[PDB]
Amino acid sequence: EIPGGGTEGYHVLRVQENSPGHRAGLEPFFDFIVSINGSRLNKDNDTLKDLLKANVEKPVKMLIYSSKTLELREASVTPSNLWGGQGLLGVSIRFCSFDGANENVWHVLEVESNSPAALAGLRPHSDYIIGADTVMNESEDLFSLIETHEAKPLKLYVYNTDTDNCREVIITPNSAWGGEGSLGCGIGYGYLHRIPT
Amino acid sequence: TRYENITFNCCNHCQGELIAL
Ligand SMILES: [Zn+2]
Repeated sequence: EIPGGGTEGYHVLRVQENSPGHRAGLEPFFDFIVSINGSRLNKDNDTLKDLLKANVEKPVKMLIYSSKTLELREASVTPSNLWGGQGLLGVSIRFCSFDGANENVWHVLEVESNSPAALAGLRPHSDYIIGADTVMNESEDLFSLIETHEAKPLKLYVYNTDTDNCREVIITPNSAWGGEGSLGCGIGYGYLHRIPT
Repeated sequence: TRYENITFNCCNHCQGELIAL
């Protein structure tokens, strides 16, 4: 149900709390803006910015694809400069495309007491690692990143199903932690280990 | 643990420049 087709759109990467984007329920990392007021956003150009500007204090209708739910939804958003912060929406985006987006996640399984994972605040079963400050586009890439950060702090971005929020954690892999490996938690990857739909 | 106003710039498909709107 995307008029115009294609998988291009604007990947929402930041949503400031209490912004018009936040009030509309835009979710960082998972949401892709695919149209605004029925205009398909399938090109990297100024259409989105200009339509927001033309509609300051006027509700607009966005069509959004979520890589969390794998569904399209419509959201009403009111661009405004009266909410206290900077920008009409209070979001940051990059032109992108949503096909494959839901696959690059790593499911936190059991977490051992006193492990590097425990210390970082990783939560068994409900946490999903969604990325880091370097590219990870294959199953083994989180494990490679962990290897390359032996005894070094590593920033991970993490979604939690219970709070339904994303956060940043810092983990320091450590092969001398006392138990197996450098992490001390299980990690799942693949169709059984994606964010519950 | 950081939780606020985070930019999750960790997508390998993103092509365009990072824009604040
Ligand atoms: Zn992206």
